[PDB]
Amino acid sequence: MSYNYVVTAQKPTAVNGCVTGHFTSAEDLNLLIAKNTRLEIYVVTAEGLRPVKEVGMYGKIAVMELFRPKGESKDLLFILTAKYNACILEYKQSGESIDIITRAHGNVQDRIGRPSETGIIGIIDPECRMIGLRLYDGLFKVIPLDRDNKELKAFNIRLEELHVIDVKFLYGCQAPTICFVYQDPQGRHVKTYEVSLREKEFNKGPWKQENVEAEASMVIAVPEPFGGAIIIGQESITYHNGDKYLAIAPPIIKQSTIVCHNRVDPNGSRYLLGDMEGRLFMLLLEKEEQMDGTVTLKDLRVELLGETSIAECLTYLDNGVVFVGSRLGDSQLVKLNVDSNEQGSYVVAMETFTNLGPIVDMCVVDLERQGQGQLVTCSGAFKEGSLRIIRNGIGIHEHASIDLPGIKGLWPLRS
Amino acid sequence: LSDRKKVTLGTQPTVLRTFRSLSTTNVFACSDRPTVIYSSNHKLVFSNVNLKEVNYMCPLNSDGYPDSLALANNSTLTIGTIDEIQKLHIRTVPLYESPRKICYQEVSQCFGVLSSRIEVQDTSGGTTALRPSASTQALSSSVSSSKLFSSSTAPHETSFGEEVEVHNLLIIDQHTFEVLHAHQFLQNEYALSLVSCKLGKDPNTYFIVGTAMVYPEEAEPKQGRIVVFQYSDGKLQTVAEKEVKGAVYSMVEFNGKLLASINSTVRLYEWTTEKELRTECNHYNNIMALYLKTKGDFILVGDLMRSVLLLAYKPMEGNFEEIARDFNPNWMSAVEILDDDNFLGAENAFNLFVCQKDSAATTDEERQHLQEVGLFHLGEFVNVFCHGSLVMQNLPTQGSVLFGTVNGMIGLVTSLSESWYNLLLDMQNRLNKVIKSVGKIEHSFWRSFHTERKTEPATGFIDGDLIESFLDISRPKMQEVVANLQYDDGMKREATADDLIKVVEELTRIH
Amino acid sequence: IERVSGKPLLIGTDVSLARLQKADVVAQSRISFPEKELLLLIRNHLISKGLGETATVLTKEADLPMT
Amino acid sequence: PPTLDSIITEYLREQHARCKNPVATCPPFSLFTPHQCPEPKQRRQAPINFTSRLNRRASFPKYGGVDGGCFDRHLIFSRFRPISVFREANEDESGFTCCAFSARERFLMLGTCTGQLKLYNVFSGQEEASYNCHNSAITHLEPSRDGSLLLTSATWSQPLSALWGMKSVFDMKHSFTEDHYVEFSKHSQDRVIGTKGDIAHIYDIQTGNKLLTLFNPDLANNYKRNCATFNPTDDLVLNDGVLWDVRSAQAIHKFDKFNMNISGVFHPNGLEVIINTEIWDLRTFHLLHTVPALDQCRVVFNHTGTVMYGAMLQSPFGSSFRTFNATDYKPIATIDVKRNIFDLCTDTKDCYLAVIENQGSMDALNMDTVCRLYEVGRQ
Repeated sequence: MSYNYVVTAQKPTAVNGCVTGHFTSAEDLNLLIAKNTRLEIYVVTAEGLRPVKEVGMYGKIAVMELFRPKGESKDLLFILTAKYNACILEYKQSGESIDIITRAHGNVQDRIGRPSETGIIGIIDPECRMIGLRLYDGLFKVIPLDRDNKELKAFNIRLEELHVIDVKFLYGCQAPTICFVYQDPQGRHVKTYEVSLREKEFNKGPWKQENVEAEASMVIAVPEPFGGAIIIGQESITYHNGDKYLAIAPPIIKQSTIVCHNRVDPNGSRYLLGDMEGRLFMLLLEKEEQMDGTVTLKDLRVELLGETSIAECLTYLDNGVVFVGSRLGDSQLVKLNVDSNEQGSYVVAMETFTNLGPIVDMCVVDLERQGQGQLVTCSGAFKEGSLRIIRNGIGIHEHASIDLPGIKGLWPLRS
Repeated sequence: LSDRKKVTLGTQPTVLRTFRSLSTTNVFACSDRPTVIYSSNHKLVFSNVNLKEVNYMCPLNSDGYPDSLALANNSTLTIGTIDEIQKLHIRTVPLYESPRKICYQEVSQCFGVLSSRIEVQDTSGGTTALRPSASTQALSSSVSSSKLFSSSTAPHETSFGEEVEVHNLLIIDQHTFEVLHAHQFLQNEYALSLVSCKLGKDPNTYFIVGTAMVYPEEAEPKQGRIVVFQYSDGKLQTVAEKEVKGAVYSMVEFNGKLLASINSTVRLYEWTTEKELRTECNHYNNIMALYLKTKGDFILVGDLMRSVLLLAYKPMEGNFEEIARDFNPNWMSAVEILDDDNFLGAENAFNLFVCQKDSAATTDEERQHLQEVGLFHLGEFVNVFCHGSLVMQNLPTQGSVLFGTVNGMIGLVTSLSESWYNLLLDMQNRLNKVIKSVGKIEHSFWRSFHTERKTEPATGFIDGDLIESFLDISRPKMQEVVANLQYDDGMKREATADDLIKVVEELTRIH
Repeated sequence: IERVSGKPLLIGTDVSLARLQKADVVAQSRISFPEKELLLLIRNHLISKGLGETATVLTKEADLPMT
Repeated sequence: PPTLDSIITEYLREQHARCKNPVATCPPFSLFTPHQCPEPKQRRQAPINFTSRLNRRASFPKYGGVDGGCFDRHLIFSRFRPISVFREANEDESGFTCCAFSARERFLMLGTCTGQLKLYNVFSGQEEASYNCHNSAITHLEPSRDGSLLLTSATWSQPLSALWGMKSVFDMKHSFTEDHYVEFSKHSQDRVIGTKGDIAHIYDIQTGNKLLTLFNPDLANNYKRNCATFNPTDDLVLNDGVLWDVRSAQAIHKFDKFNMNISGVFHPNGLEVIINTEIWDLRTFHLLHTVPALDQCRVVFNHTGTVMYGAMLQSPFGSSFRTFNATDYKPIATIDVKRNIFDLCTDTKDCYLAVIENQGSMDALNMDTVCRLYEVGRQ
């Protein structure tokens, strides 16, 4: 029969999801870039990035998120593969021995069901009590986060609503609750629920939001001071906290779809937003100290910040340093200013990272008639389109030509 | 001192030095196989240089090369420095628009890149771009003419400038990589295939661009043309054109004839003397013929939904012929002929498989059915396949197929010998009990062929990236890999440590 | 028609079912607008219909962008 | 009296009523400009053209965009082409009744009017092995996936349905004299269910005894053509349009009758129940949908369960086909087959349609019922 042999020449470079936190130690911020199957563990330093341990896993890392459960100084990491094989990890260091230990695992797949249309969505509860998953288009898998799972137990609480667009956990409101963006057959809206782990069933949700924008795309839950939800759409930005509401449709967010977001400030004071054309925005929030203890929202601002590569990651690190991860080419690390430049951008370019991107065509070609060939790959996408030339070895080609064959040595003389 | 280990360098005495290139204390191996010892993604793995033979080095002080060193040989003296040390040195030529395909001229020194520019439509003027890409900023430009799609009233007027696409043919310089020339096509004309070959006894070497006419709010297109270009003396020229009803998806050269693939129809051409084309034959049993690969006189077709398809060409009969066909509905992504018996294909379900032309042709039904020999979950979407190694031809395995994906993962697929298959596959099942993978995932479970309906366990292929990890395992655990096993040096021997690690290094030098 | 749908309170308007869920949302919407968008229209009316000796007095109450 | 606050509010609301897809928490309005609510301009959706999806899937995941595989199924099930027609050249005119494929897709088990099934190679087109199965005719004929069993049911013969054997020895390995329509169990095939009238019997294959007969006299719909089936989780039975939990022999929920003939079927998602033209839920029991093009048609799904096939059972029978989607039930195609469709079976590997069509006019005295194989997805 036919027998063949498969290796990896270039490790996969395009990134898929980026999570910050404290995964290595107690008091050290770090970055966890998953690309296709690799899980890179950097650390945030005063000069830039510094790798610690790269781990290749068996599967496409689809959903990852850090979480610190009540009882551990350090935190843990949940990773779900493309073949639905879930795991919970923990960094452990002892001298030169640096190891990753799986704390719980177990395949979580139903026998029957259409997978998805919006892909796989996974959200960690803010109080670290459960782990939600949208997997099979009509169910909401709940993994009860406890030490009881030597292998991961699972529930399947039925979503009565079929075509769910995005889903998050809302922040601290004494009970773990869920937000949606659901496409009705006639319209679309935002409904809520409340999971009872002891009864495996949805309780009554506190919000109604009977009609939101016709292309609402994501939910951004705002934290513990003035909790709520921001529903970014194609043409407008809303806010809801049960009673109050704001809405802006600024003329900046008109020409491109917001696709990524992160929480800049820990009290939700700022929010970056990227799009499908390269632009970074910043959704400012005006904190209104209305009463002696009341914290409410007052205004919604959108400030253009400049052009980067087409982002799919978006992570704010520290000291005004933002990491931009690009599937479509040239993931780069950027710096946000205070004042502006000649173009009004605050985005300072720093060191980049080479991505071979979506390769769409190749040709193996030699340009020095040698025994070694070069490979020109059509890399990148819309504005990140670039030919990339790939060679083995070390390219000493800027060399002086001196006719001295078989000489024994050349030694300096100075004054 | 620790244990020793033999590394092959050559047949002459070698030199091992270190120096300061610009900084960071680089280490070099002056040998017949000259390597840089110092780093390979922060790991002690050798990586070569682009020099044939290095004997000595010399710390000079060049006025045009700061802190560089000269290299004494049995040949010339090269004052050179060393950049960031890695295996795969990558150089970026940005174009600021999406590249579609790439070809190569051997006679002329120029590439050929089809590309895609996003433009919005102006009210008074025609259109406008959004950024000064490397399409408009060229040394010369041109425009498509001879409006032969003028009778159709299909281009209706649009309301707003809602991001139409404009494609062109970038011809890029060989050494400077400056864009020499671009050629804008017709309005709403995509370009989907590019080959550059010679057709007939005409001693020119052309460009052939297979184009199609697209319209939104529409199904599959039925318009388009195939245009033959040439680049005589820095000037792109439109020689011929051939309006063809249907989108031209993939082209290959086939024995001095241009083979096409035009909306589930495989149409062979023939270059006449009068700068035109005459259709030689056709094939029709196709859902949507999206791919073509040839070797000699056989033709490999990758269908939209069905599979690998093998199609003959009998030149004495003047037509085609169906040799065989796989029946299992795999959604194709990329195909490539391996060795005129085995055929490799890619799938939307992120998988690989090899089909085989059958041997025991006891009837006509058992020889029109291709057999799937081998299944594997390369968990990554394969776009491209190509021949050609990346290492030096020193004149093992047989052949070398690289592939190009959507995450920048290049890998190598090559053909083994039937003895070393059972050698390595017995090593994997021993290695699948030693290395505890992160996540507690069985390697048999991950590499298993997984469509929407089949979960057959993986066979036929050797996952080399697990076997290359044997080099990192310590000897108190490598000894448990070396069980009571076999070794073929017709003869028979129990397995040992120092020879199984020699096998992997014979594989690691492929890549 | 009233019972199985979004409760029209005995108004004969847009009796079709697709047009009935339109009128529920349009009537229950929260229309708001700033004071500027009216006062600039008030001033541009009063200057237009001759009665102008409150317009320069309306500048005392609010900013006036256009003379 | 009103104020200008109320007048400008009502003026905007009468302009807000022109919004296709209006909102609730609207932005602050602008009196100087018109007001248009944001219409859906689809950017994440895959393009309508196929070549535009083909260029996009080269730099984007599996299909190209949101709802990309749906467009790939519109272009690929809206075209069919007849490859081969299988006559019955023994008494010069065909007498076929029922059609199906084998478990290995090489042979296709047609079924005569006389009560015998005749094998035919899909490549050759040759009679290979006839089998004296029934006295009356062949009504229903399905094999098992492992290729060891075969269920055939007859028209009026005194044993009505027979579990034959197809490994290498052909014998009635269990006999039934009662049921008009037998059917396997889907996932674990060790159970065979069958239905006479309104009474449905669960049988084993190993011993053939009555496992559990389920019927509630207080609750039946009394459909004309009752056919009890299983869900793909092998836990629910649609007898008389009533669900049945097979763990403890109880009824769950009667449905509302509407169409006098068809007792329903399960959709392969395990989420719905398809009564004749009413689409139901399995856990909330709410009428989700109503497709009026499903008016009295027998339904056949793909093996993946991604498309629904439709053949009219209206007197003529089946003047065309009916190609449906399994997710949103949007009609893909109605290809016009000029003859009368009597039966319809499809491949496991999605390449052929077994179509029993009747030649001549609507003649109950002379029936020339041939089998015509189509090819999926070819013009």
